[PDB]
Amino acid sequence: TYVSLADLERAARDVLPGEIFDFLAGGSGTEASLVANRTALERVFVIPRMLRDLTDVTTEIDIFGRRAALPMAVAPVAYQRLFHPEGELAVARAARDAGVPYTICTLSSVSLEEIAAVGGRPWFQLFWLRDEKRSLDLVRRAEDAGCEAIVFTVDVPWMGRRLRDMRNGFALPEWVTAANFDFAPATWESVEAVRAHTDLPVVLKGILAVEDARRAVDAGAGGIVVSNHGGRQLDGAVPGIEMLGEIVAAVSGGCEVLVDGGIRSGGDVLKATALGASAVLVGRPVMWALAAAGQDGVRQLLELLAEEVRDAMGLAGCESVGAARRLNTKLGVV
Amino acid sequence: TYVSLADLERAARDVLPGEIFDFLAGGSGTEASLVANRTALERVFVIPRMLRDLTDVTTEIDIFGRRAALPMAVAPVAYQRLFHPEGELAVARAARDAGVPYTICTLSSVSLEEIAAVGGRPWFQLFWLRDEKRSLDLVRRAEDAGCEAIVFTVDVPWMGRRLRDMRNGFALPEWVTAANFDFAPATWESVEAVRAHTDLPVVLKGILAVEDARRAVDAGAGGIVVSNHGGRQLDGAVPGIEMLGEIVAAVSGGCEVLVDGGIRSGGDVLKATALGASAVLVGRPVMWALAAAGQDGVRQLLELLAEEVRDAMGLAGCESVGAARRLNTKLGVV
Amino acid sequence: TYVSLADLERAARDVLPGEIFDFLAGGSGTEASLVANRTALERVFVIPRMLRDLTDVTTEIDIFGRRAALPMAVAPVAYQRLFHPEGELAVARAARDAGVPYTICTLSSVSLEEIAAVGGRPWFQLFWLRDEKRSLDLVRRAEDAGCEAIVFTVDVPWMGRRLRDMRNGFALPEWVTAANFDFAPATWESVEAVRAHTDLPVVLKGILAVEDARRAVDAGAGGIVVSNHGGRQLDGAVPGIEMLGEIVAAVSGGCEVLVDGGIRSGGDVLKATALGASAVLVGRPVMWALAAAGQDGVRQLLELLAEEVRDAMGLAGCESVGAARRLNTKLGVV
Amino acid sequence: TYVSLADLERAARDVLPGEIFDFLAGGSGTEASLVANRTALERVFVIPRMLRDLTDVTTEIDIFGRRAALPMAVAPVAYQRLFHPEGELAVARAARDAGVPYTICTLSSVSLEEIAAVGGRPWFQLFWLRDEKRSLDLVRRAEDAGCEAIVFTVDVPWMGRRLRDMRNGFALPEWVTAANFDFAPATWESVEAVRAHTDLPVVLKGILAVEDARRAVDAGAGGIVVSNHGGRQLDGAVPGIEMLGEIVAAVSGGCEVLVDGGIRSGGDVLKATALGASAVLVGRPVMWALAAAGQDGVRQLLELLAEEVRDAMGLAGCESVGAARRLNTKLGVV
Ligand SMILES: Cc1cc2nc3c(=O)[nH]c(=O)nc-3n(C[C@H](O)[C@H](O)[C@H](O)COP(=O)(O)O)c2cc1C
Ligand SMILES: Cc1cc2nc3c(=O)[nH]c(=O)nc-3n(C[C@H](O)[C@H](O)[C@H](O)COP(=O)(O)O)c2cc1C
Ligand SMILES: Cc1cc2nc3c(=O)[nH]c(=O)nc-3n(C[C@H](O)[C@H](O)[C@H](O)COP(=O)(O)O)c2cc1C
Ligand SMILES: Cc1cc2nc3c(=O)[nH]c(=O)nc-3n(C[C@H](O)[C@H](O)[C@H](O)COP(=O)(O)O)c2cc1C
Ligand SMILES: O=C(O)C(=O)c1ccccc1
Ligand SMILES: O=C(O)C(=O)c1ccccc1
Ligand SMILES: O=C(O)C(=O)c1ccccc1
Ligand SMILES: O=C(O)C(=O)c1ccccc1
Ligand SMILES: O=C(O)C(=O)c1ccccc1
Ligand SMILES: O=C(O)C(=O)c1ccccc1
Ligand SMILES: O=C(O)C(=O)c1ccccc1
Ligand SMILES: O=C(O)C(=O)c1ccccc1
Repeated sequence: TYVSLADLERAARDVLPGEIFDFLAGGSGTEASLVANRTALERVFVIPRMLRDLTDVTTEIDIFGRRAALPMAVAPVAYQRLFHPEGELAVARAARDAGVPYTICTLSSVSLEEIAAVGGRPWFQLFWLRDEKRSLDLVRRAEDAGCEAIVFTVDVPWMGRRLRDMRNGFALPEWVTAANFDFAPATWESVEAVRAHTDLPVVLKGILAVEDARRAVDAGAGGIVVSNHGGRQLDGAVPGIEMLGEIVAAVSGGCEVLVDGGIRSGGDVLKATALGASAVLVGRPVMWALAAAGQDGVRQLLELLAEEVRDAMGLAGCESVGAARRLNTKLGVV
Repeated sequence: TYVSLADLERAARDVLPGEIFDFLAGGSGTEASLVANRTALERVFVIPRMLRDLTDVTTEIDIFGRRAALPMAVAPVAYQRLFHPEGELAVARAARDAGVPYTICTLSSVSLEEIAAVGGRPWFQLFWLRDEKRSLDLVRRAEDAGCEAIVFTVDVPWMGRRLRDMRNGFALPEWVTAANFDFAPATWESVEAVRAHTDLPVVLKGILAVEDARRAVDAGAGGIVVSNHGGRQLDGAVPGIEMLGEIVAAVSGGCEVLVDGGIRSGGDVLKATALGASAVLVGRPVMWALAAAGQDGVRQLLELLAEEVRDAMGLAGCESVGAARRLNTKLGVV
Repeated sequence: TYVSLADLERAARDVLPGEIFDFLAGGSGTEASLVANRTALERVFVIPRMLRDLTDVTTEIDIFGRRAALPMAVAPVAYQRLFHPEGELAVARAARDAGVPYTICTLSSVSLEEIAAVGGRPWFQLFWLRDEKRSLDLVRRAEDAGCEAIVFTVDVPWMGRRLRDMRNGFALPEWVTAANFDFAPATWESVEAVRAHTDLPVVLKGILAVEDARRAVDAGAGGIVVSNHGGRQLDGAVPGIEMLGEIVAAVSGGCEVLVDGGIRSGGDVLKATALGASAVLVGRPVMWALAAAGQDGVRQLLELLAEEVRDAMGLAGCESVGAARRLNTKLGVV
Repeated sequence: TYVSLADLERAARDVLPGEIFDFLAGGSGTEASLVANRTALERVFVIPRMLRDLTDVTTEIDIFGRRAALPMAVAPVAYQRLFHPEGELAVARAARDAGVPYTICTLSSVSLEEIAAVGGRPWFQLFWLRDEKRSLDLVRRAEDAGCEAIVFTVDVPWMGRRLRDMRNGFALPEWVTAANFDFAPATWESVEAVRAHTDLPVVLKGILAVEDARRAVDAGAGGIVVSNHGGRQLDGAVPGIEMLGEIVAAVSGGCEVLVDGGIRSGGDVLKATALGASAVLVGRPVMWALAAAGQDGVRQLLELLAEEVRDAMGLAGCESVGAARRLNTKLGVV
């Protein structure tokens, strides 16, 4: 029995080898951006509304042509077999059963076709490959397998400096591989190549500048994820939650605006929604649940988040996620 | 001998079973809103006035047609027999003797008629029941028993997620019951039903949004309590003290504006007054005093608060609570 | 050898009985205003100027018709025999020798005439007595003894709630008495009575509201001390340093504007000057020095402060205190 | 193997005598300005750009007529033989090999001619001497030896009060001397004398006021270093990083604007650049590396900083330092 996401972190910390826990937990550099993701959420307070009709409270949203049970998707996290032997299959099954989109990674430890076969209308996260032709072939594989959106990660020209991994001498165990294989930096030209190659919605993950959000809309993106990559890329990058309101105003409904980084409760989902997010991604907590108890762990996490989201929405007077987006917020201290 | 409200918390902590102390102390979720109630008060500084006539300093106010000895009432707190065998009767007797209004709860552990028989011109807190007819019958009981105001709690469509209570497996002992009995979410329609059923002032407790405060006035409320329910309802709800000034400006004398959450001294009462509150509610400290020493404990607490309020008002140059409302404040750090 | 004021606090803490140290160190209530005096100074940063002529750096000021060696006076502190057997005489001698004004207290433990006989052109602090006639007789005594200013304390209608003193059961030892004797709250009428009774400058100590500063000028005050009484009066009163800039702007050279509360270095004196203060008062540190080493201790403290003030002024490009008043500041964090 | 600058501080702390470590680490007074240099950087967050061309990322700049490999120079630090027997020669050799300017000190423990003979196009830091003639002779020596800029330190009319050094009784060992010899306060007249005596760019180090930055341009300075001297001069001086943006706007390209104080990573270099700095100086970390491992230590530090700067720039979408200067920032908390 878990009553908060923090219960799952404690359980994952028990079970995982230290170096693997550090791979999961860590950020780049001094971990300033990692810590700031939490600090930034903790400073946001919601102004709830009272006395509204709550006879049909629903946490559902429509996004990228699909109904989702919550305004949430599982974030792309590479190499999930590091955390449990069933890896991506356990997580994708739990996500499917919960009605939550699952993001299949370019660096998945089980092939994208196997994970897509689980069902649940999955998304696919793209890292740009050595050339256009191979990148587009990977997009086409994902589309052929029934993925419903391409989440193009745009904040990784290369991987950040993860000092925990350097100090630990961390490397993949021989039994964990990039199962989609037997990279070069993305540009706006890469985005255009992807957009022309698929009719699936293209979602740019890792946008923080307002003008990059605008340009994403102009480039034909169906969504963006406002994100500092969980503090794993540029150390000192602003948290996504701190740019979200400005970005939502700037795109002016031109694309879906998601956010990630440090979402650890249904209350945090509500804060994100109140700042204007269409939905959130959740990364580390899903992996804690996977490490702790496999598929059943992830199921319990998603059930817990669903109850927390419903609870927060109703206490704030919101019968729908749209209503939650119209909530006001106030910044506080600590 | 107690010289601060904090002396009473230490005494209550000694005597109470852990699970009962946690029921009393706790908040919802991560307890962010619970902590913020204190943080928010600690950031407020008063700009005192000097050299004013203090020859007849009075802490009295007129509210809901009654003189009160202090700008304070005892907050509604369910199930007071959890804290002392005399429960609500001990607290109501001490409040009566101090000239402070006592709020009788829907979930009182002694019947509202018994508590009202104590005297002291009590108020009645309403939770909306399964239907209109039963809710209105409860209002009529309170009115028939001589209650002078209906404090309609509007922030509890359901009870929040209290993780201390979940972790402790807390439940009422068999010897504590809801003595008014042998609930459904409130709406603005419920408010209207209550307003039409009684000539008593209706006070909406748990308002945080400015437009909800305005709407409360438009709905015929005689007062509101600006409140996040002591951090026990929405985790991440703004503290009432942070919304109070804006709300006072918006209602523009159209109803009484009370505040609660974290009031722990006469100095805090002064801060609330200087931000525009008509009066405060005090919850947890009253229960600490009850746990520590029964009726006499509550008497000592109210005597201590009375002396602190008088002290703070005079040091700030205020011969009346009205003068205290005209004090200016300045936000500081930590 | 002491190299900071903090060295003196450690020495005083060694020697003094605990209850006496607490009488000296403590504030009212939760000590929020006591702590805030320090916090507020620590948030202020100076923008120093470079490359100015420093060939005749002087820390002198003219104030209330007298040259002072530093922009500083010893604050009124009652009952100095609590800290050392020579009490006020030791402090007044050291102040005289340093060229710093000494404020003789109404509640001095040596008679005001004895302390004035030390020399050094002293000031006299007044508490308003039971009636006008006795109050004015005390003012006349001070004037007859050669005091040069009347520092009328206006923030003590009564003494604040000092919880350390209550918890310790603190009372004066039989060997410490109010030597000026064998009180009622001051008002603006009291100020006028004093102003009409003496041609000495009347200085109102304990002003925090801007309109009280204006009114002080209109009332014929020669100065004010912007002060929360070292956090010993209203708990939650804003620090003087936080009101100082606004007050200086409002009085627009109409009277001298001093500040006190938490001045613990020459750097802090510079901050106060840069915010517009004419001079500061220093309280607790003078008593630490007295406790630690009597007259010689106070001499060493004043020599240390003189060197720190000279150092700070020159490093900031200021050849005079007037130049220091023209420095700009910037608020920072922690 | 060092993966952060903090690894080098730990190593230096191991090896150095305590009093020498304190000479290096310490600041003046309470060390408020020392701590604030770090706090101020930690509050700055970068808004990175995505999807830009990074096929030729370069960290090079042109400054004072020379290409530098990074937007960084080694700060002037007196008496480097305190930290390692090779002192300035070890540091200058490593700087030369890394393509980073090295600032030769007036108070170098090896003669300026010997250090200049190392090569690498060095700068020379000037303290104003007892008269104009001797000061100008020192400038001429530096110029004759091939120094390329005169870094005139303008924040040291005298040295600040370093309480660690006072408490330790610190003095130079007999084997460390001011090798350029067998001082008076600088003014704007001194600056003019230097400017007329050399065609080398004159760089004023220790500017914090906006009008001093303007005046520096008007005086013919080729650059300024916005700096509080690592918190070693005025205790309470604003950090340079907090004045940098305002100063950059005010000089409006009229001179190079460098900053120092607390730069401890390539991420911090990026923050400085994004606030408008042309380049940074790095002081203490270079000495940590020197203490830890001599010339090879300094080489490793500069290689580490080069990799961190390249990493941060690319992750932020900047192919050049000019692009980094066009990044936006956002202030956060803690
Ligand atoms: C171990 C780990 C691996 C990750 N791998 C990827 C990846 O392959 N692609 C990607 O776009 N994001 C990746 N992310 C970033 C997440 O998608 C997400 O942005 C971040 O974890 C969200 O923050 P949260 O973990 O605080 O919920 C990874 C994060 C972690 C912790
Ligand atoms: C144990 C407990 C029970 C409570 N029960 C009720 C209730 O039945 N109805 C209600 O409107 N508020 C209830 N409250 C909220 C209080 O009325 C009040 O809003 C809150 O406690 C004020 O904060 P304070 O405790 O910080 O003074 C309760 C609070 C506590 C701590
Ligand atoms: C032990 C003690 C006694 C004091 N007595 C008096 C007094 O008799 N009259 C008065 O105007 N202020 C009195 N003060 C206040 C000081 O004059 C001054 O406002 C305060 O101490 C300044 O702060 P500092 O102690 O932080 O320097 C007293 C302060 C202390 C600590
Ligand atoms: C031990 C030490 C000696 C210094 N000596 C000088 C000096 O002789 N001349 C000068 O202009 N600055 C001097 N500085 C200041 C540095 O040039 C620089 O402004 C400061 O150290 C930059 O901060 P950082 O150490 O945080 O990188 C010295 C600093 C230290 C720590
Ligand atoms: O994307 C990531 O943050 C990440 O940690 C990673 C590192 C190496 C391979 C794949 C993902
Ligand atoms: O940093 C890298 O080289 C790396 O492994 C990578 C991973 C994913 C996308 C781009 C680069
Ligand atoms: O109102 C409350 O906060 C509360 O704690 C409660 C919980 C259960 C029943 C009654 C009150
Ligand atoms: O959460 C509940 O179901 C509950 O017990 C309750 C209590 C008071 C009012 C409304 C609901
Ligand atoms: O003025 C004071 O703060 C003070 O502490 C005091 C208390 C009693 C008598 C005199 C002064
Ligand atoms: O609080 C008091 O009664 C008190 O002792 C006093 C002391 C000085 C001035 C006014 C009152
Ligand atoms: O410039 C300095 O900060 C410094 O520490 C110093 C002190 C004495 C001599 C030379 C430099
Ligand atoms: O403070 C001093 O006297 C000192 O040593 C010095 C050092 C360098 C420049 C100016 C003064």
